[PDB]
Amino acid sequence: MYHGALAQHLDIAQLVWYAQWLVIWTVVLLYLRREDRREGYPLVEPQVYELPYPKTFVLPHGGTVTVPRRRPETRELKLAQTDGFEGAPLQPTGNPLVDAVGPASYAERAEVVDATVDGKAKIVPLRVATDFSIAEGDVDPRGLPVVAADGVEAGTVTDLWVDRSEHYFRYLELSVAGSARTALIPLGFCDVKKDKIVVTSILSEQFANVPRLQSRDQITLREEDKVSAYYAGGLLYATPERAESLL
Amino acid sequence: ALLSFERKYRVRGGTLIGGDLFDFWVGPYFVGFFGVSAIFFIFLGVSLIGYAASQGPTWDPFAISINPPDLKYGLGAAPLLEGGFWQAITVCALGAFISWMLREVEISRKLGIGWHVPLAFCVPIFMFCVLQVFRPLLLGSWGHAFPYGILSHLDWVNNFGYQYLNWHYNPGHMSSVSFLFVNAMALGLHGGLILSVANPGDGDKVKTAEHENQYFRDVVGYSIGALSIHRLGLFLASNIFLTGAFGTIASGPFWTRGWPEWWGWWLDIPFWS
Amino acid sequence: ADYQTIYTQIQARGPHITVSGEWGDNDRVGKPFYSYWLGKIGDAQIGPIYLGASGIAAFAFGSTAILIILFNMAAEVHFDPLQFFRQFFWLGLYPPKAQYGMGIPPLHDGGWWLMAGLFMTLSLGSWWIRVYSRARALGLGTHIAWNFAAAIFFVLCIGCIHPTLVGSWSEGVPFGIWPHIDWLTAFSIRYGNFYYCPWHGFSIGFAYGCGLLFAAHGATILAVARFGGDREIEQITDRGTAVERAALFWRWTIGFNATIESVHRWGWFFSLMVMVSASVGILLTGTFVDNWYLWCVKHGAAPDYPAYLPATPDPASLPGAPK
Amino acid sequence: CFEPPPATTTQTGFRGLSMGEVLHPATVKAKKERDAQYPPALAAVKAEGPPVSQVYKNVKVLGNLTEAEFLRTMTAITEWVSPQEGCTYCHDENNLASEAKYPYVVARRMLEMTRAINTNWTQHVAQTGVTCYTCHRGTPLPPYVRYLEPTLPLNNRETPTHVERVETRSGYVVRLAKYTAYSALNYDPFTMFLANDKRQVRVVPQTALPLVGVSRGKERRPLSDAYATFALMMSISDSLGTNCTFCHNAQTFESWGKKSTPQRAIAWWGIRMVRDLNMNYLAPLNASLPASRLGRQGEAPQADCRTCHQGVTKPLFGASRLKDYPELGPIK
Ligand code: BCB
Ligand code: BCB
Ligand code: BCB
Ligand SMILES: C/C=C1/c2cc3[nH]c4c(c3C)C(=O)[C@H](C(=O)OC)c4c3nc(cc4[nH]c(cc(n2)[C@@H]1C)c(C(C)=O)c4C)[C@@H](C)[C@@H]3CCC(=O)OC/C=C(/C)CCC[C@H](C)CCC[C@@H](C)CCCC(C)C
Ligand SMILES: C/C=C1/c2cc3[nH]c4c(c3C)C(=O)[C@H](C(=O)OC)c4c3nc(cc4[nH]c(cc(n2)[C@@H]1C)c(C(C)=O)c4C)[C@@H](C)[C@@H]3CCC(=O)OC/C=C(\C)CCC[C@H](C)CCC[C@@H](C)CCCC(C)C
Ligand code: HEC
Ligand code: HEC
Ligand code: HEC
Ligand code: HEC
Ligand SMILES: CC(C)=CCC/C(C)=C/C=C/C(C)=C/C=C/C(C)=C/C=C\C=C(C)\C=C\C=C(/C)CC/C=C(\C)CCCC(C)C
Ligand SMILES: CCCCCCCC/C=C\CCCCCCCC(=O)OC[C@H](O)CO
Ligand SMILES: COC1=C(OC)C(=O)C(CC=C(C)C)=C(C)C1=O
Ligand SMILES: COC1=C(OC)C(=O)C(CC=C(C)C)=C(C)C1=O
Ligand SMILES: CCCCCCCCCCCC[N+](C)(C)[O-]
Ligand SMILES: CCCCCCCCCCCC[N+](C)(C)[O-]
Ligand SMILES: [Fe+2]
Repeated sequence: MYHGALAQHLDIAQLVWYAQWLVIWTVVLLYLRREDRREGYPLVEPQVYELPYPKTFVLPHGGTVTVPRRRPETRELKLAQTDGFEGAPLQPTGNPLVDAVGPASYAERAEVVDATVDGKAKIVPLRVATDFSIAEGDVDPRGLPVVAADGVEAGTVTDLWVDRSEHYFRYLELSVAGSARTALIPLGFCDVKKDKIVVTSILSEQFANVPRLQSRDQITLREEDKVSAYYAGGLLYATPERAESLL
Repeated sequence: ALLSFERKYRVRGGTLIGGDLFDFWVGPYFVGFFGVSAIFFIFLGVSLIGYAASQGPTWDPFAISINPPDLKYGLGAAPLLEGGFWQAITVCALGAFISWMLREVEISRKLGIGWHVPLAFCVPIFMFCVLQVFRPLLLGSWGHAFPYGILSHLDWVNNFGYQYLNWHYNPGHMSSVSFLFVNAMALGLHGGLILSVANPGDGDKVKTAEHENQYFRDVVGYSIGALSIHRLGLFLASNIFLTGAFGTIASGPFWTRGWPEWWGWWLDIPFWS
Repeated sequence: ADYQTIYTQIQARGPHITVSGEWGDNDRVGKPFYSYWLGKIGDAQIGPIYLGASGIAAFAFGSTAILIILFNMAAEVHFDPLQFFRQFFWLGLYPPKAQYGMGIPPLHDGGWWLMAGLFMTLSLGSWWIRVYSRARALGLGTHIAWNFAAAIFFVLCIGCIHPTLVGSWSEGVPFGIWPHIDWLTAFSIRYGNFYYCPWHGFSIGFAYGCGLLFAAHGATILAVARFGGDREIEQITDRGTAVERAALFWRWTIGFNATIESVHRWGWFFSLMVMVSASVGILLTGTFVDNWYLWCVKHGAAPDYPAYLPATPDPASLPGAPK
Repeated sequence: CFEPPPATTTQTGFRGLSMGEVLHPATVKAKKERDAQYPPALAAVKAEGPPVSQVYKNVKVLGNLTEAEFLRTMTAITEWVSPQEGCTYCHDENNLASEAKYPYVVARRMLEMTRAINTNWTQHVAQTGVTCYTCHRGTPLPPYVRYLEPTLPLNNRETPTHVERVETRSGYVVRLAKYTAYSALNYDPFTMFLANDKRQVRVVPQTALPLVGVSRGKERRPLSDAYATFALMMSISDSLGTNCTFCHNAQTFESWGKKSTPQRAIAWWGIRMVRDLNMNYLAPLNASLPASRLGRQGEAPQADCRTCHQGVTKPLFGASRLKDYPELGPIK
């Protein structure tokens, strides 16, 4: 025998075997994993070489965005390093529902109203979208009470906000009992019964501090985030023992 | 070591067990109680594979095969080298999988999102249990389970099919295969559609939800919609194994003949026989 | 629970939207109608549908293929309609049983098969033009058409390219429910076990992968529906909390993450690579590899197992053994 | 559409290969009961007297036998083949040396054939062997025979439907299917592989790469060969009431050594035996049988694996009468 011999007569299939593996590790590591890093990179305290050149999108209604967006993150004073170890959870400085941190965090989305193909506002109440109805057979929730987590009635449903692009209800509007104000709630947080709307995510008094819209008959992308995030905050923060174990 | 948007989400809470004893991160990884137990069960399992491998012919990890016991051992315990390793490793495997599933629950709760991912992950854990636990119980021996080797496990699937002459005529299998095919197609169409709208090419403008619906109404006369395609995709993928499981369970305990002959219920109806 | 991830509690109705394309607006046909029960789990609107010439060409060509298959199947039961309904799954249209090479077979032994194949091919090509051209008409990328093209290339590989490379129409896939299934075992047997074809492995990795990815991705988006995660286009151009929560879920579980855009590239690539990997396997089969098991043995890749019943010598090889 | 547990399972390969049998006990029980009808051996007799070759007038096969022995053979043959009609099935009362009845001359050929099995095919039948009963099961027409075209029912003692009858052209696909374990495989493996020795069952190349000069155009066997071999294997499996893993590790159907069980080598000898029986003993009997016994091409009924096995891996679960009837062979 010979030093450096292997027991392999080369054939075409063996060649194509090595080439296939090469194509796979190339596409994954050098294309797919580069595309994966367009949002949230470069990484921060308290990577570089394998980042692609920022991407530019031409938006439908004029303008361009470049990703990643350079808008800074604003709820950084609202959390504090309990510990010197980077792995340690951060601690809220105030009321995290109101400060909008952890699961109550909104994203720094744009203060623009999402639009239909033809330039109208996409998400609007049925008092505005008078050509839209509820389908024959389903609950019209207008008039019905909203029962919160504590069993207390928190308000009455005044309207539904429809997505005009997708023909899909996305929010209920209720008048809050004991205020001169309206609140939106995402339908995903709503159990729609025949005689009531059940909301398990927050208590009755907590509807007081649902984020407020700048405008009555339209909503911005950042506002949609702010509203949706508030109720998700409730899952962990509506009572003290919701952020504790089931130990 | 943080994504640019990540810090505001790194709060205490959402654990099921241990309070904040395990409520922390190591690099990008959340720990929790189930992170600790996952690492336990993984460390046991890999140790046993190493111990078993060292007692066997070769160290080539493609030729390594830890096999279940002979049929004669039934549901009893077997000597380590004659399928005891296989039994220990199956327990560690289930330990790790169940830990991983419950860890995803703790992560879901911290972010205030639905539990949909860990629920979806229960489907493959179930199918593993059908192959390694439920079907062997019903036949009365651990020896009916599939072996832990990269190539050896294909030889088991192969012989198992041919124990029923032609596995392709298995009605649970026909259902399972149909879901695997339509799922791979659906993921291509969904992936392709999203890329087509965000990347029309040539510095042309990004398109809309209205363009998505119009595209499929034109091509097949119906568009299921943006939310619904995600619910459908979880449905088609999940049903690969939910329908598959009845085909596997039935083979031995509920049917001993070839699968083609099963269609006798249709072929041999008296009025057209 | 988010009941909205299960079904639409309250359905909206409104005027039917039409997005204009560069051409074809006049070839859309039918009045849209709404379906209450469809509306629970998807969009209620059925119709209208675009026709055009690629549409009609595809239906003409497809129908021709189906009629040729159905008529040869009816012939196999001597046109007894009750036996036709009974035996349907067992009936087929077969490629030639004898070896004519690349020779055009006679109609009774493979000629109809080759006719049916030609019309199915022209059907697929026409549909491909429909899928491509509708994308261009609406100012969309052609990602779907290139995925579809890989699927069509694969049908071409098992249908005529492999038969051509080895030089026999006899290797083609019969038309029929059970007959097309029977071919899978005949082909695996002839080529020494498809489990030992590495491209069979790749194909299955990606197919299983498509199941893992659509379960994960479908579940991820339902988990962030509360935050408008289904509105994936505007989450691409303007990152919302939906896809921040989604990214961090995966980063904290497995230690890395995609974007709401790049996960669709993963999905598209995995789907495409099912069909590409399969095609490469078929092109190599019979051309450059005759027995996949023995090819693995030749490269040291095939496992061996102890005897359980005695090793059994080939009787053909024993001294004084008959033919 | 189902069979209730428990199931009986065996192992025929290394642990974790999923090789072995899968049996419904009720079905095993019913076959055991059918096969228990095998008449007992008649009481043995001492070899007192001269050989019948010089007592009786027309003994060409059992001539070395003794009068008491020979009459014992004749009483066995009678209960095995024609118990209802008795000795007169083959015999003229007025002359026991007369060949006037068609069954007499066939019976002589059947004695030669049974002795040739038990003598020249020990590689298949070993020390179990066969009697007239193995095939005949107490009727002149054996219940499981083959013509040169598929027939239903498989058991000729059951009555055909209009559609099962060979003349109803619309039932062909179903006649083919029930011979191949309900597969849709479009081949008759009896006429292709078992009627004669023209075709090779092996189709899988024994090289990794395609050999030059057998691998392109008209020089290569068509894929239809692979299908036909598969249909034989479905037929052989159902004929023995077993599955592929009784004989093969599906890892490599084409390999012997550890990749085949001893039962596979025995099955190989079985294929050679059936071809011998058919070509040299059964096909040529069409010249000696009435037209009511022939198929539509004037062929005599012939044997497949099921003729003896009737859905069991060992015919009659290994019941032997070899030491009870040494005159049926083996013959030194
Ligand atoms: C000759 C043999 C045949 C055969 C025998 C067969 C059998 C015996 C069975 C199937 C089954 C199935 N077959 Mg199949 N088959 C299939 C398709 C399929 C699948 C859809 C289906 C389910 C697979 C499964 O159980 O995965 C199981 C996957 C599991 C359990 C994965 C669990 C993952 C785990 C939870 C996580 C593991 C984590 C890792 C260890 C982590 C490490 C990674 C990194 C991070 C370190 C196709 C498309 C074909 C074609 C094209 O012919 C085919 C032909 C055949 N099959 C042959 C005819 N087949 C199954 C079925 O449903 O039948 C009805 C089945 O039981
Ligand atoms: C019912 C039939 C089954 C089946 C039939 C089958 C077939 C027919 C084929 C495979 C193949 C494969 N199977 Mg297998 N299988 C596997 C794993 C595998 C991989 C080695 C490979 C590619 C799978 C893939 O990409 O999926 C999708 C997942 C992706 C893409 C994520 C990455 C997963 C990663 C590549 C898996 C690596 C696993 C590790 C090698 C094992 C863990 C090691 C530990 C010590 C850390 C696991 C971990 C399990 C478990 C735990 O149940 C399993 C069950 C089954 N397989 C059932 C028994 N499998 C293919 C192969 O090439 O094998 C040689 C193949 O052709
Ligand atoms: C004993 C038989 C075996 C076998 C034989 C086999 C063969 C012969 C081939 C495969 C192939 C493949 N096998 Mg496989 N196999 C597979 C899985 C797979 C697939 C992933 C892969 C690709 C096929 C595909 O996607 O077709 C589904 C997609 C198709 C067919 C594309 C169709 C698209 C088309 C445009 C649709 C158009 C339809 C029209 C609208 C209809 C009009 C028709 C009218 C006009 C008549 C699994 C998961 C298993 C398991 C678990 O055991 C397995 C076991 C077996 N396979 C056994 C080993 N397998 C293929 C492969 O990868 O080879 C390397 C292949 O060629
Ligand atoms: C991994 C990649 C996957 C993949 C990918 C993709 N797949 C795509 C696309 C992509 C990207 C598309 O863009 C395209 C599409 O548009 O999506 C909606 C498409 C398609 N994938 C289809 C089927 C499919 N994909 C399969 C597999 C995979 N796909 C793999 C898994 C399988 C399997 C598994 O077998 C199947 C069966 C069709 C629905 C469609 C083609 C229609 C066609 O080409 O039309 C042919 C057109 C016809 C009109 C003929 C049929 C209609 C007849 C006339 C009906 C009437 C008959 C009547 C006249 C007889 C009566 C007679 C008498 C009684 C009066
Ligand atoms: C129909 C539904 C589909 C589906 C669905 C989902 N899938 C998910 C999720 C959902 C929703 C997750 O959320 C989760 C995940 O995080 O995503 C990134 C996951 C995951 N799917 C993986 C593998 C996978 N999914 C498969 C199939 C489907 N997925 C089906 C198709 C298949 C095959 C074979 O098809 C494979 C191989 C892992 C990557 C990951 C678990 C990691 C783990 O559990 O870590 C914990 C365990 C370890 C890190 C190692 C444990 C080592 C043990 C102790 C020792 C070895 C054990 C032994 C069994 C090895 C023998 C191997 C031998 C056969 C060769
Ligand atoms: C057909 C299945 C037979 C039945 C039933 C019986 N006999 Fe028979 N017999 C048969 C053959 C083929 C032969 C010739 C055997 C040979 O070696 O060539 C015989 C022979 C006899 C004889 C000898 C007569 C002579 O040649 O002079 C006798 C006496 C005889 N058989 C008797 C006999 C009796 C009593 C039977 C019922 C118990 C009987 N036979 C049945 C074929 C067949
Ligand atoms: C299977 C391998 C057989 C064994 C062992 C024996 N016989 Fe047979 N026999 C067999 C076939 C396939 C046929 C043809 C069909 C037919 O019924 O003709 C026969 C035929 C006969 C006949 C003619 C019966 C008739 O047509 O009426 C006789 C008389 C006969 N066989 C007798 C016989 C005896 C005595 C045997 C033991 C020595 C014997 N056969 C064995 C198949 C098989
Ligand atoms: C024993 C009772 C068997 C059973 C059950 C099955 N097979 Fe078989 N097979 C057997 C033999 C003796 C032979 C060789 C025949 C010869 O004359 O050489 C075969 C052959 C095959 C082949 C071809 C192998 C080759 O070298 O080309 C294949 C592909 C095959 N067998 C497959 C197969 C399958 C799928 C079975 C269950 C349906 C099956 N066989 C059963 C013996 C026995
Ligand atoms: C009657 C003349 C037979 C025909 C025709 C076939 N077989 Fe047979 N087979 C026969 C006997 C008497 C025996 C028993 C020998 C014994 O070991 O007891 C067998 C045995 C087998 C076996 C072995 C079974 C085992 O070891 O458990 C196999 C696998 C087998 N036979 C297969 C087989 C096939 C495939 C046949 C058609 C080609 C076939 N046999 C015909 C009697 C007869
Ligand atoms: C040289 C000349 C002249 C021409 C070249 C010829 C040429 C290019 C030929 C190509 C032939 C090809 C590509 C053949 C491919 C054949 C294949 C892949 C067949 C596969 C499957 C067939 C199946 C499932 C057939 C089913 C048949 C029926 C169900 C009967 C009809 C009814 C239907 C099709 C409706 C079923 C619904 C189902 C499609 C979802
Ligand atoms: C016998 C031959 C067949 C062999 C079987 C085929 C296996 C499936 C094929 C490809 C899967 C590709 C997997 C892609 C998984 C992603 C890994 C990754 O992304 O790496 C993380 C890293 O941290 C980033 O920086
Ligand atoms: C946003 O994603 C998608 C849709 O919504 C507009 C679809 O309608 C469809 C089409 C669905 C059918 C049943 C034609 C797909 C594939 C899709 O990915
Ligand atoms: C479940 O089994 C069924 C069949 O065979 C197994 C059919 O042939 C048919 C007939 C199919 C056609 C297209 C005529 C039907 C409907 C069926 O349900
Ligand atoms: C094939 C029919 C189409 C129906 C698909 C959608 C069904 C949804 C209802 C049950 C599953 C709900 N889910 C996916 C959230 O678990
Ligand atoms: C692969 C061969 C394709 C078949 C050719 C017949 C299809 C006709 C297509 C008409 C062209 C449509 N249009 C107007 C967009 O150009
Ligand atoms: Fe998506």
